[PDB]
Amino acid sequence: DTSTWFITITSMIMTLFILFQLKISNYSYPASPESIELKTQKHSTPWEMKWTKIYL
Amino acid sequence: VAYWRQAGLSYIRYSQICAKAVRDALKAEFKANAEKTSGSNVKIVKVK
Amino acid sequence: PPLPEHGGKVRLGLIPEEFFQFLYPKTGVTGPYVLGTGLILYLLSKEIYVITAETFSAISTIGVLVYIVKKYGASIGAFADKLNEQKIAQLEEVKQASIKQIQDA
Amino acid sequence: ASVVPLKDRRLLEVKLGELPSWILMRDFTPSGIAGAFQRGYYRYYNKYVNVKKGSVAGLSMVLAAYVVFNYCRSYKELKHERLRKYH
Amino acid sequence: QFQFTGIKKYFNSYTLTGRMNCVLATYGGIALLVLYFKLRSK
Amino acid sequence: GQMSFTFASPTQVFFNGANVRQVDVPTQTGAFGILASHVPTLQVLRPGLVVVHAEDGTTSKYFVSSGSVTVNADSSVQLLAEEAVTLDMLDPGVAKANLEKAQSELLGAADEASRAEIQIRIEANEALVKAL
Amino acid sequence: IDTAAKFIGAGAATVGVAGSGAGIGTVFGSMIIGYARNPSLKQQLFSYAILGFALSEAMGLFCLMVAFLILF
Amino acid sequence: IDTAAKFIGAGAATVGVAGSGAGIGTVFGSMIIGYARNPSLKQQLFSYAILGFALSEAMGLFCLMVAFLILF
Amino acid sequence: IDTAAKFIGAGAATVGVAGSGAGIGTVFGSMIIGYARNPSLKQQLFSYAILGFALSEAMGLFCLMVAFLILF
Amino acid sequence: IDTAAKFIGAGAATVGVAGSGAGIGTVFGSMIIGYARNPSLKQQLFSYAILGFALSEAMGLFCLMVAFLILF
Amino acid sequence: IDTAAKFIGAGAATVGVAGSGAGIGTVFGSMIIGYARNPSLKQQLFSYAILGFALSEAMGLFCLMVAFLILF
Amino acid sequence: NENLFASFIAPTMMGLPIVTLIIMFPSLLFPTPKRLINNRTISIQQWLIQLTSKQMMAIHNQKGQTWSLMLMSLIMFIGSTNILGLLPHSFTPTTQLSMNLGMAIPLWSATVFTGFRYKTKTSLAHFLPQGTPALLIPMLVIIETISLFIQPVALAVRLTANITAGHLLIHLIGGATLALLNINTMTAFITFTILILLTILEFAVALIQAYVFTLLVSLYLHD
Repeated sequence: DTSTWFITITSMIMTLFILFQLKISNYSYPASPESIELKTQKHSTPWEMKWTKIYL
Repeated sequence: VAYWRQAGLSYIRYSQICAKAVRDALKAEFKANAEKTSGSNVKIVKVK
Repeated sequence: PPLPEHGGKVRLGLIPEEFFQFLYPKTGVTGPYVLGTGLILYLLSKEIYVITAETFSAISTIGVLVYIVKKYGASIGAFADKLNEQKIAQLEEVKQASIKQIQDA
Repeated sequence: ASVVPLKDRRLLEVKLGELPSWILMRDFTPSGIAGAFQRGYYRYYNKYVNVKKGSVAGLSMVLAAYVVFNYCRSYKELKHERLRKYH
Repeated sequence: QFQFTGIKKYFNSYTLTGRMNCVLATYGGIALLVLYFKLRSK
Repeated sequence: GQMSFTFASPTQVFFNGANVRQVDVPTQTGAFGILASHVPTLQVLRPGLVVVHAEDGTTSKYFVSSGSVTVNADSSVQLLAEEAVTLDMLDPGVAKANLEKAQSELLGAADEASRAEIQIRIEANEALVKAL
Repeated sequence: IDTAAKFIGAGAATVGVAGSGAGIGTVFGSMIIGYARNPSLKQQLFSYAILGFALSEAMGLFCLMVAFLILF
Repeated sequence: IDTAAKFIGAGAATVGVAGSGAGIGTVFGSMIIGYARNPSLKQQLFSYAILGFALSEAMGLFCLMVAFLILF
Repeated sequence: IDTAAKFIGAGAATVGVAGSGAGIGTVFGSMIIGYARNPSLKQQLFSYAILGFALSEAMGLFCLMVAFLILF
Repeated sequence: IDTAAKFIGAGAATVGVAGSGAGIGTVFGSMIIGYARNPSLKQQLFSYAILGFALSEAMGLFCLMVAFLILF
Repeated sequence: IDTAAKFIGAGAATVGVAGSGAGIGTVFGSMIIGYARNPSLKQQLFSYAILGFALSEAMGLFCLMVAFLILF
Repeated sequence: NENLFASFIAPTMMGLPIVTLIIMFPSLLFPTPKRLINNRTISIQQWLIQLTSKQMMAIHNQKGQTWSLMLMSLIMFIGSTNILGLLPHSFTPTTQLSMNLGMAIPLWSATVFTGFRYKTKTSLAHFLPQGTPALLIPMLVIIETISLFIQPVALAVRLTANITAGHLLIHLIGGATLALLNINTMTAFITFTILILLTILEFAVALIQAYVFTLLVSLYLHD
């Protein structure tokens, strides 16, 4: 109850923070998916500008 | 009381600036109606 | 509150008939039920062994988890909704990607 | 014995909740779309019917296992039983 | 061993300040001493 | 109930004698809601949006600049505003750029009242973006 | 010594149940300053008071069982 | 001898809850005058009523934690 | 007699939280009304209540630490 | 029995720090309601809370130092 | 036995300074919402602040002189 | 003299069985998928993170955002290990005061050594609040430093003391039902008090916001 002596649990808590940093590290953010559509637009526009400079 | 108070301003001088910013955030279509009101035409004549 | 005490008492007249119609479903199992009476003994023998204690708060932490099964039939839409919302973005993206590539050629 | 307990959870996941995607598992993913929840259903009475996309019988079996596993440790302390059986 | 290189880029980033359990070890190890001492004097 | 809501620009008129049960106005010294029998006051406005809730299913999202709200003794209000535009006439893209340029001149203001003029300008563009 | 010990643990517990009277002074009292700004009366305004009135009394009738828990 | 001291140390421990019997009386009386000004209750104004309630009952009930330990 | 006076010794010092037990009700009843008037909570107007809560729940468990150090 | 009064005396003497509990719950909540109406915090608004915090704190730790000096 | 009644009442008196700790909080709290509207600070705001501070002290300090009177 | 309550005298036991199994067990409640579309039970776990990762991100807005990917692991562990224990005979590791003194101090002292490796002067020159008046320099810097070292004790003891305080009212209000072989009308009202109190004891999720957040404020203020 008023328990005692403490040599227990606290060494078994930091092994747990090797688990939770393994699972939650492999998550996906919805926002990152909206960023890859932006750089694809500017690249072909500059490639068309490279084709416009191939005209001009 | 605010920062425009206690520094020597008037509420018209407040209302001129905050309404001018709305006429700058408008598009190209509704810019003529910001040119329409645009009430800077009255001249100032004081005898001294 | 005069109207609210009858509102549970009208539910008391409602739950006694809904328990009666549920008692009619067991009357349809007067002959054909061979499932529960195989396993109703182990919960009658172990309850004759040890299982009584200060754990009437065992049911109330299992009773509240029944009320959330009600809203879980709406959690299928939110869960379902998340999948559909997720699905629309890729569809928009492929179409968007496709038009740009073809017209640049 | 490590490949023995690891092949217990990978059997009690991919059957009764929830059999994921990543093709080489694509039709294995829709195998959970019908689900074995119809197989998991018949234990309670009928009432936990909401298991369609928030699956109760997938989750509520582990938590029913973790209760009766912790009933064993408490049994020594709260004995209380006479020289008989209960009602 | 692969419970390391998944999170090894994370460790030497923040364990420079986060892995200071020595103060926990010293405040733990001293907390061991008073309880063995009170049972010694009973 | 038994209210009167009037909403007029200098050049145009939105509402005349047609009240709908709830008006949300951004006051200079806070904010309020009109409960159609509100205790009457004489307040003046800050830059912020007015969302009049029509009966009519839905709301009406206007955006005033500087005006005057006079709720009076009988249940009737008179909200008059100078630049009362809707949302779709504004562009968000020009409103993002106008903020930090007025913050750049804020340190570069030598006088005490000219700097106070700059503090007026950054407040109006701050309510511009967050309303969008 | 038995009836001596019981009663002065019981009276000194009932002090805490008028410790929640000073809250419903604010709950029932701050309805006044809200009602005068806006008369939307039979809305959630009076009903938010009942969420105040019976939750603050729920700390009032909290300790009163604990006093009778040490009566016996 | 300490049988009474079991009681009054528990009997005095209970009146430390008498703060939070009034402390939630503030946060529900102070919500209706935050609501009658601005009827947007489904926004974060009601969400600050419960977190203010829960953080006050967190300092409410654990004063009764020291009450039972002196008893049991 | 050393044990018995400790039993009432921690009973009087339990109620030191009763100041923080309702002082946390006021400051979380004053951001219900400061977010109602001006919705700008995401700046200083929320971090001035948790900083209000840290420097006021520093004094709730401050006194129960003494009621422990008088017990054992 | 002389040490028996040394323990119960600091039992009620640390109740005086609870007065710096509920008295600090206002002056940190009044910098909420009076900040939104006038954003000038880096001027003497925050500085009259730190004076309002510290000199309200000085009557908190003074009634702590009685409980040390009564015991030793 | 004479030291038994002396060492309780010296702690029993200094709970009287807790109430001064409450009333001193509002005086630096209402001046926050008092000055926030009206920046006329160097005039009689602060002069009414210091008088309000040193008058609540004299209902807290006056018990403290009586508190040391019990010991001697 | 109508309704006489009863009580039962029995020791309330926070025993210590084999813990290192019980700690690992709320890790395997959360799976992680290597797929694009997931399977509608991780997908409402994956959404629940992307809410409260957008509230411990917004305040900081620095290059101290690297720290914040850990702080959402800290919320799921004591978010779970406080919610598992509401079951009939389960055991919570955050009941014992041991590990919480190992959750505060390796995290709290990871904050004061964060600015002391980069700023080295103005981190604890935050002890200087304002445009210094004369009569209260020593009355200040003995106060604002005694309310600094309270913070690790202020952070751990607020968690252990109210979590276990939930468990005793679960037992004692619950145990008074069992020993109520007197008049049977009042048995239901004590039972109805329980099933309200178990709803209040899902503020064990609400008390993890008040552990990660006052760790952010104790990180944002120093850095």
